[PDB]
Amino acid sequence: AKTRSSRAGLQFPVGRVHRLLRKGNYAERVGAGAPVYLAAVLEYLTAEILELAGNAARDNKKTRIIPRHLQLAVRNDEELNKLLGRVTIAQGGVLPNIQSVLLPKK
Amino acid sequence: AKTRSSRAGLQFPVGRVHRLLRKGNYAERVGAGAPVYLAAVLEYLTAEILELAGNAARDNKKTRIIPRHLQLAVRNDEELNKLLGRVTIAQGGVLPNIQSVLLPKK
Amino acid sequence: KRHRKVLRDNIQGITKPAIRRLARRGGVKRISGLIYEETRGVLKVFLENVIRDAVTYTEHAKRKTVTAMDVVYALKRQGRTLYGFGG
Amino acid sequence: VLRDNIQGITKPAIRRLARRGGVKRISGLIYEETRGVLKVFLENVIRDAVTYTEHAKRKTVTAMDVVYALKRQGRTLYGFGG
Amino acid sequence: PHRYRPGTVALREIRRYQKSTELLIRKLPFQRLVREIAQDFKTDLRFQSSAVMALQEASEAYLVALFEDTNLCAIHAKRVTIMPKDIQLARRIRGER
Amino acid sequence: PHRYRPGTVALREIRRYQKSTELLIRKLPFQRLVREIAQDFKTDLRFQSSAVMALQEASEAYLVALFEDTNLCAIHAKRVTIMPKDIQLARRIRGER
Amino acid sequence: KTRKESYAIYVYKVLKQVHPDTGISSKAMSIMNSFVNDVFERIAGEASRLAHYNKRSTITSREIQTAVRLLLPGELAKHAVSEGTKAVTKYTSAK
Amino acid sequence: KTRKESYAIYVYKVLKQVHPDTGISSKAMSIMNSFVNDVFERIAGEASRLAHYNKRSTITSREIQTAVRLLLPGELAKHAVSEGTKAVTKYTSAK
DNA sequence: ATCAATATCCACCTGCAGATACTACCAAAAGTGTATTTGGAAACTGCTCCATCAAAAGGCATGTTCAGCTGAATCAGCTGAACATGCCTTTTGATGGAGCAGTTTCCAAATACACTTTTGGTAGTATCTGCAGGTGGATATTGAT
DNA sequence: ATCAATATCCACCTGCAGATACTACCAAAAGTGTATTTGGAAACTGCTCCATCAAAAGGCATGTTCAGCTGATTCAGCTGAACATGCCTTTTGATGGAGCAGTTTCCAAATACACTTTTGGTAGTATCTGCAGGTGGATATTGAT
Ligand SMILES: [Mn+2]
Ligand SMILES: [Mn+2]
Ligand SMILES: [Mn+2]
Ligand SMILES: [Mn+2]
Ligand SMILES: [Mn+2]
Ligand SMILES: [Mn+2]
Ligand SMILES: [Mn+2]
Ligand SMILES: [Mn+2]
Ligand SMILES: [Mn+2]
Ligand SMILES: [Mn+2]
Ligand SMILES: [Mn+2]
Repeated sequence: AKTRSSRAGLQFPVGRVHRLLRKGNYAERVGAGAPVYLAAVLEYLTAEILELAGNAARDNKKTRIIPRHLQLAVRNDEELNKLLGRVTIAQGGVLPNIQSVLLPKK
Repeated sequence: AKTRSSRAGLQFPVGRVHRLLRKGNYAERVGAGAPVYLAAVLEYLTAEILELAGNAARDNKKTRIIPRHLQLAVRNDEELNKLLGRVTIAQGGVLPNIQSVLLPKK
Repeated sequence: KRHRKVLRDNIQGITKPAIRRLARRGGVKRISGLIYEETRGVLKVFLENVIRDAVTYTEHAKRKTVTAMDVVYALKRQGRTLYGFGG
Repeated sequence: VLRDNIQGITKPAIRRLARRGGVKRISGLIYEETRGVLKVFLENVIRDAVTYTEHAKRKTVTAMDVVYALKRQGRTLYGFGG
Repeated sequence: PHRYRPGTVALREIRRYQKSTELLIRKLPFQRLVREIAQDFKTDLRFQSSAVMALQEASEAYLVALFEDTNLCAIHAKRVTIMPKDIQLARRIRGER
Repeated sequence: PHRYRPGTVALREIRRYQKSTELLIRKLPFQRLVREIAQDFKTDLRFQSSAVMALQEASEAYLVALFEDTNLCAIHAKRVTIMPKDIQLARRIRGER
Repeated sequence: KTRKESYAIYVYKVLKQVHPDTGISSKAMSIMNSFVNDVFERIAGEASRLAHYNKRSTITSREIQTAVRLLLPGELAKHAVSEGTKAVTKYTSAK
Repeated sequence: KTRKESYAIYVYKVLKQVHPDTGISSKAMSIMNSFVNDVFERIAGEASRLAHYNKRSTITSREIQTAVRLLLPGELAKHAVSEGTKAVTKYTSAK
């Protein structure tokens, strides 16, 4: 007895995702290949962000990922930024950016 | 045999609305009231726009409602405008509005 | 229950330095005298819209308690989706 | 006399559009900026419509494909079905 | 010989195009561009005639509305002439940039 | 006695606040405001403390973002001081008004 | 061939109740049919999420009502709520 | 004392693969969970609509894929689609 | 360019909250294995409606001229930043209790067929009319003197 | 001011593209009636976490001073608006044929359904660790001169 996750060689819970597609009322029938593709996309996406957030945490000499590191990860990456263009990350703050004309002298 | 539209006192089709709720995957089950209620709400708003679009036709010396009249109806009404805030009405055009500072110095 | 204090003019608890601090995070260098009243004005519209929807979910669920979920869904409705609170 | 397709979106055409938006005076550089903005508008919408077309296994983009593309771009259109 | 002053016809025009609802881009040049952009996404496409109509209506609605915001930004800088930095500002604030 | 010139401490504060992620409004005052407003929709409500926090995180993210847009409108007007006409313009373009 | 359902006839019915001498052109009707579809989906959409959030299997008139209150602005909500409460009554109190 | 599912253990597994020596705070994990639920809901929604638009009563790997292409920008779509195909293929041959 | 105040940097150093570690239990997942129905892919094709193009049509590309708009420059006035000063209001940690939410019980309400009547959509054919353009002439607006 | 050029308003006229009236039709809703299942209100109550209060801890309110920003003023030069029209692109309408959509067919994969095994969540309890917040002290930074 192998989990459907391992049959597809995934960490993300295929069984679980299959279940939530049914309980979520998305269509009359859910195909057996739909939660497999979905569990994959979900895993790809979270690896993408965790890779980036990890780097931010290293660039700050920290060992633990905090919400600030997710914020930096998402906002410094053109595509995550857009995917989450309308999302607020609690306790992420903002990117350092000061407009040119606000700086002193010339 | 008496229709549910007639029972409710409505022009809008309770039967159809009912069917669209089940076949639309909104919930496992749909109560007997909900299609009556929704049908009434839809008829209501149809009437509100038509009321106003009729008036706009009269103002312009015309008997047939065209899209211009629906446009004028909606964007001249604070509330319909908000509900349709992110909607485009094909063949609507815009409200006559010129910024005062653009007007010739009298 | 005996007595419950009357809540009035709490918008002024949003102080001048707090607003200035938010301006700073938003990259702002100089602030006109009248920003503070405008900002309070704007904050109140924002909160009224989110609280109205959240309170609506609360009443719908038949609760006297506004939950984090009530707020998170209110936010989602208005296109201001918030991560990190169960939602 | 050859000519780029985007340039078929002419100055007097852009001028009318601005005019309906209530604009009195227009800098000469606006015409190229407008064409750029239109190109980006259309790319995003057609990208999605086409995606809908392919899914349906058709070779014709339908009014509905476009209507649905517009809906998901937050730019809902009334008058063409659905 | 007769000559209307600058802006006089501009105003006359604003008034005319705000009264009416017709599409203000010529259909064929618009259609070609639609086809050219689509060709990058999928080859040998055909187009329902109303499909192009829809795109035209939406594009013109979009551009007319952006010209309104643009114009507001122009007037915020105490000008009456719209400029690319105004379009830039409007889009940036709309979250398109 | 030593004096920093107008603008200097301000840039020091920009860098300071843009670097941190803590909430900038005092908790209690913000909570009372939430209750006063909620109360006016419906008497006898209670709040999970994380409800109040969720509202605080959303509000502060909204205002910081609005101030940025507001900052851009002022600079477009060739000023460096943000004014109510700037906040109004940013809110109009965003379609909140 | 294949049947194409529209709200046109019921839109026309309501027009006559309200402006009995006023006509509507096609494009106008087409927009009105979009409008009726748009609002159905938004009201049914929100009702749908309401039930889910509350761990419920059923969309009832209570869900439609709250949905209406979330979606419609102030004065539009009030009249809509009452119009729909009136119809549920009229439908109940009738053999 | 009802059970509340999260994606935490799954998120943490994946964290270990990419940065073996980095931990995640629970607030950051809360944000990740919100993120997984968010994206799930958005893809399923696109899929849901998609199927309805084409008169289909079944959501298959083929609807999920279009939804992914509709939802994600450019370079993430390209990769998500690969990762998706690969898993379904590997799954198809593995029973 | 040099000096003196005060912010800033960073690498090192204990308290400790929150993170990570097991141990056991377990209810609900998740799986496995038949029995049974069907969605929609496949394949064939009718007939709209789409791309192409000819002739008919009507908008735009063109270069010149100069009105008035923009951007540069100057500057008086006063608004807003910095800072010192005096002290109120928030933050924090501890506690009875209100209402959330966990479990159980049961009927009003929903589903599920099946069978009967109806209606809304289509389509043929005919008939009908509101109003876009057209004309004609008065009157109002704009610009020249 | 008055005056002439030209746009704009309005009244009336009329062909025709698109609204409307009518009949025939049928498949597909829609409704009615009979047999069954269940979702969720209600009624009880464990037990988390909300409102509430007291003491501790730190940011806010205020006034004074003046640096430098904003808004007002002037002005020259550069830039777009206005300008007539026949070349050439677009519009129109007519016609083959590509492909959308209608129908039929049949099976790979869908649902259902029953017992079997696995597991993710939590609960009671225990030790470990990353870093916040403190410290001093060597390296900028700013603004007076
Ligand atoms: Mn009150
Ligand atoms: Mn079948
Ligand atoms: Mn109690
Ligand atoms: Mn009939
Ligand atoms: Mn006319
Ligand atoms: Mn039950
Ligand atoms: Mn004092
Ligand atoms: Mn000059
Ligand atoms: Mn063929
Ligand atoms: Mn386990
Ligand atoms: Mn530190």
